[PDB]
This record gives sequence, structure tokens and C-alpha cells, in this order.
Amino acid sequence: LGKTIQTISLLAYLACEKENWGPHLIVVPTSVLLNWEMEFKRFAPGFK
Amino acid sequence: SGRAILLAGGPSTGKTALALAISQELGPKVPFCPLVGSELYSVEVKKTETLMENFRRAIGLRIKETKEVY
Amino acid sequence: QQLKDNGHRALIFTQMTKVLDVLEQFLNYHGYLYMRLDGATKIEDRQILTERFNTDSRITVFILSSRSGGLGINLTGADTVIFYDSDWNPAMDKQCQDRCHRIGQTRDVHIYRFVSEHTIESNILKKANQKRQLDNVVIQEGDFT
Amino acid sequence: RVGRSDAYATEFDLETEEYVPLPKGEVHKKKEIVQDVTLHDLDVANARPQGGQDVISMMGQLLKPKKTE
Amino acid sequence: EGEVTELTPEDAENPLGGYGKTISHVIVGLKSAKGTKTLRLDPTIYESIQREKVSIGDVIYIEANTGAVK
Amino acid sequence: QAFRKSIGIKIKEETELIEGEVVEIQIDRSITGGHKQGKLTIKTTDMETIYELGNKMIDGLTKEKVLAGDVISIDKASGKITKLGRSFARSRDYDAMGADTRFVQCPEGELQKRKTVV
Amino acid sequence: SRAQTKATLASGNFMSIVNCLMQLRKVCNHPNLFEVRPILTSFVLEHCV
Amino acid sequence: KLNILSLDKFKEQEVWKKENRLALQKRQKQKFQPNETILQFLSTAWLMTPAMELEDRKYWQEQLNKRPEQLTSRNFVTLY
Ligand SMILES: Nc1ncnc2c1ncn2[C@@H]1O[C@H](COP(=O)(O)OP(=O)(O)O)[C@@H](O)[C@H]1O
Ligand SMILES: [Mg+2]
Ligand SMILES: [Mg+2]
Repeated sequence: LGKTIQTISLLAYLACEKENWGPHLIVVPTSVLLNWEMEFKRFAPGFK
Repeated sequence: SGRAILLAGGPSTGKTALALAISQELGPKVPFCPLVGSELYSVEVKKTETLMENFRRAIGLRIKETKEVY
Repeated sequence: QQLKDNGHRALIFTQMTKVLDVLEQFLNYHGYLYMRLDGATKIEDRQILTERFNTDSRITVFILSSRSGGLGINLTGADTVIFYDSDWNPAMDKQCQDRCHRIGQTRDVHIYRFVSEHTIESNILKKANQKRQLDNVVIQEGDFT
Repeated sequence: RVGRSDAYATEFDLETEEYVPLPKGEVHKKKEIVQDVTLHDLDVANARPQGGQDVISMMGQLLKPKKTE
Repeated sequence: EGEVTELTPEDAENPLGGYGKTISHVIVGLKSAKGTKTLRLDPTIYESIQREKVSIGDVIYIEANTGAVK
Repeated sequence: QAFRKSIGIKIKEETELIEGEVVEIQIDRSITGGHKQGKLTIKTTDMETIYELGNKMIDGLTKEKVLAGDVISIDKASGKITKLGRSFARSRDYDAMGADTRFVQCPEGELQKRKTVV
Repeated sequence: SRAQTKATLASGNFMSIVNCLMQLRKVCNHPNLFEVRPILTSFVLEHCV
Repeated sequence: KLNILSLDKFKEQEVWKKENRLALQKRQKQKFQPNETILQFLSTAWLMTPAMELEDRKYWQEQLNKRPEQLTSRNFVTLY
């Protein structure tokens, strides 16, 4: 359904309104990890 | 050893059927060898040799062997 | 063979690594255009081979180890999924089937399950099916234990 | 000869080689089978040569081809 | 079909270079009663000539389409 | 023997077949030495490829006397080379002048294609 | 058929049954996993008569 | 901007494929015999022009005195 894009959107809401880009942590299986990196690039490339 | 019986009857009466049923009932482990007498009339060796060969071909041996493989 | 005639792209998921190797040998013997990803595939190699399988329709079959494929590889480029075996974890099975079935899928999704006639698998599937039917009739909440 | 080792698959681009993977396990294996034989099979075995990859075996088995008493 | 007289390969430029010595034809001269001709042949003839071990002054048989020599 | 002549068995097999026009062939064999090196270039109407030749492939191609104006098929399993026809003339050497007039069309499609044999 | 298998089943040791199931699945998936198909060859007599 | 560029690069990255086996080729190729003489057989399609045909005819006429085709197949033998 787009859990991952919804995660992006939540973080981005934390970003715009709350300015809190603080060092968030996400722990994930190894295989999807790179796909996660790709989707971070795609949905919100401003995240380090 | 050497027991013999005769299935005596008219044609189309169930002699070959009985033989094949005996072969099936005994199972694939045992050797059952059907023949016609015409097969014995070989041309390379005498009829006795063919008959004796068929006799010892109907006696089975099961052995255990170890195979060494490289 | 039929699927290739139809031009479908099929996934095979299995619990056993050794059968994965056997599948490698089989596919090479037939020479199907196939790729493999499993619990031992290098991570970077995992990323690149999944990108290839999504982009490169030519690869007819992509072989994955069923529980590792469960982990969420996007396989919406595929259209056919075959479970060579089962661990009887229904959640894992649904996860695998859902892999192919996410947003961006555009081909109707066919799943096939191999069952050995009158073997242990046959009895397990019979009982599981009967129970599943009973449940579905009684309960529709979509939860289990 | 079961084939050519897989390690040399890229040794050429175009050859008549058939590549097989390196055998699994240890070099030496030992297993116990059960095989069914008949008395006639033993008689034939003890009478004439029946197999072998040596030219000696070929000559031995192509000699006296017909059945004997 | 002739006795053999001249036997001289003609050097040519190498398409792949490499400073090697290349031939593009092997030349043979043949004598026959009321006949003589000199032929330019497919270099492959060299291998036939090697196998046959033709020497000058030998009488040889050579097939117009086959490239075979005896 | 007569009865068994009347029962037929058909076994179908799938084979991979290479089929091409030859662009050029190269064979570097050492004098008084058993090492031989070679590579083949083989083309189709839509693709061209080069292959580097093994010892057995070199021996077979040398036996077949393949020449660049041949159109030929290569079987990766059996290894036999069949000369299907000619592409153009033999540069007008002074023998075998006009024995290759029967030109054949270049093959079309994938250079290595699978075919079935019964 | 193997009597020890039957005994194992009787034991009811959940682990043992799980292992048995695993062996069954292996057998079904490809026989080479359970026992490589033995390469058949003639019986060898020790010495001729 | 930087990460959009990075994404674009990642798209191209899909080309990446393991090819270390090429080294196993390269080590073997060296095993040709060291500095022996070589015999080569070559056969190759050669383009022809009417000027080249006239030059070849003139060469053949000179050889006798001393005594437009699209594709043609040439053979060569070399020692080196
Ligand atoms: N009692 C029976 N029941 C069923 N089928 C039979 C029976 N007897 C004979 N048949 C069928 O008819 C055929 C003739 O029997 P068969 O054994 O050949 O007779 P016989 O050997 O006495 O000449 C058999 O092959 C079988 O197919
Ligand atoms: Mg998810
Ligand atoms: Mg009868």
C-alpha cells in the first residue's frame, strides 16, 4: 500500500512543521535496505 | 525342487491367465519365466542346452555388494 | 513452457537452498534466461539483480529462496509466482504472493502450488483446505494464530 | 569421462566441450547396494568376457560369439 | 597435370600487419607435351604440397576445384 | 526380431544451433608444436559476433576447410560443421574459377538459436 | 517402511517429527537430496571357477 | 539537486555486472608458447573496386611478360 512512502511523508511532516531533521534511526532487513535508500532518494532527496 | 504340474483343459479356458496371475501374485522379486516349446528349438546350440539355461535362469540369487567409487 | 509461450514472467519460491542449486542446473539445461537471489547473494548484487529483473523483462524466471523473498523485494514486474514448496506459514506465503502484487502491477496475477499426489503434502493440503473453508465461512476478519 | 570441469567454462568462447560442475563431497565414496542375479547370469559371466574398455576385452568378447554348450 | 618447374610464393601486404611475411598465392609451373602454363593457386595448396612432398621435377595430379594434389 | 521391428520409439531433443555467414577465420598453429590458437568471426543479418576457438573446434573447422565466403552452421553439442552455401566469389584465384555461382542468402535472426531434433 | 521411522513417529518428540517431515519434503523435492541415484554396474565375482 | 543527480547515476548503475572471470581468461591466454615461430591461416572478405581489378590485371600481364565485384574472399598464410 505504500508504507514506505507514508514513512517518508511522516518524516517530511516532522521536517516542514517541526524542523526536526534530527538523527532518526530505521532498522530494516538487509535486502530491502538499498531499496529503502533508493526510495529516500526518490520521495525526498533532501534527507541525508 | 523340480516340482511340476500340468494345467489341462480346452482352449480359451484360462491357462495363460492362471500363469500370469501366479506371476503377479508371487511378485516381481521371484523369477517367473513363460515359454512356448517352439523357443527351445534353437539353431545355435542343442535343445538340451537351451532347456538347461532356461532352468537355471528361473532360479534367482540376491546378493549384497559394496561399491567403491572415486 | 506454457508460460513462455504466453510470454509470462514467472517466480519460483522454495525453502531449500539445495533445490535452488538443482533449479540452476535445470534452467541451464533448458537454457532459460534466469537470475538468482537468495540468503547468500551479495547485498549490492541483490539490489542490482532486482533492478534488472524489474527493468529487463527478458529474464523469464527469477528464482528466490521463499523466506528471503518474503522480506519485501518489489517484484511487480513479474506476473507469475510458483511455490515449489511450503513451510505452512500462511503469513510467509501471503507475503511472497504479495511481493508480485504491489502497486504498479498491470498483469493479472497467477499463483500455482505444486502438490505431490497422495503424499504427506496431499493430506496436509486437504486438511488445511477444509479448515480454511470452515474458517472463511464462520469468520471473515482476516486474522489467525 | 563425465565431462569438463566448470572452472574452465570461460577458457574459450567456442569449443565442443561439455562443462560439468566439480563433484561434491570427498574423492572416495563407499556404498552398499543389493543386486539381483540368476544362475545363468553367473554362468555367462564365468564363461565369456562381457565388458571392459580395453582392446584385450574387445578381442576376447568378439572371439567365439555364438552360444556354447 | 605436369612435371613441376617453378615454385615461388608471392609476398603480399598483411591486413593485420605485425611485420610478418605473408603470401597470397603459391605459384606453380607445369610442363606437358605441347603445353606449359604457370598457375597462381590458393595458399591452402601449401599444406597439400607439404603432405604430398612434391619436389621440382615430379609429375603431379591437381584437381581444379578440390585443391587436392597427388 | 520381426515383431520388435514393428515397435517405434520417438525421443525428442532440443539442440542449440549456431548459424552464420563467416566474416573471417584465423588459425595460428605452431610449427613443430601442438599448441594451436584461433578465433572466428560469424555474422547474421542483424548481428555480428566473434568467438575464440578451442582445440577441438579448431580441429573440426580445419577438417571442414571453412572459407570466409561460406555460410555454415555450428552445433555446440555435436561439433559438426555443415557448409550450407556460398556468400560471394573466391577472389578469382586461377583455379576453382566459377564453381561457387550458387549463392545463398545470409541467415536472419539470433545467431545462436534453439532447434528440436526427433 | 523403516521401523525406526515408525518408532520415531511413536515417540512424539515434536523435533523428531519435524525432522521426519523435513526428510519427506527433501525426498519429494528431488531424490538426489535423500540418496543419489546409484550408478549401476555389473556384479564382480572374486575369482573365476 | 545533488541527490537527484545521485539518483540519475543510480539508474545507470543498473548496468554494473560482475566480470572478474575475465582475469581467469587473461591468465590462460598468456600460455601460448614463448617466442616460437607462428604459422597463421587467414580467410577474410575483401572489398574490390574496378581500379583494383585493373591493377590486378596489369600485375598479371607484367607477370606473364616476365615469364566491380562487391565482395570477394581472400586467403593468406603468414610465418612470424
Ligand atoms: N476366467 C476368466 N476370467 C476373465 N478373463 C478370462 C478368463 N479366462 C480367459 N479370460 C480371457 O480370455 C483369454 C483366453 O484365456 P487363455 O488363458 O488364453 O485360455 P487358454 O490358455 O486355456 O487357451 C485370456 O487371455 C483372458 O484375457
Ligand atoms: Mg513494507
Ligand atoms: Mg492359452
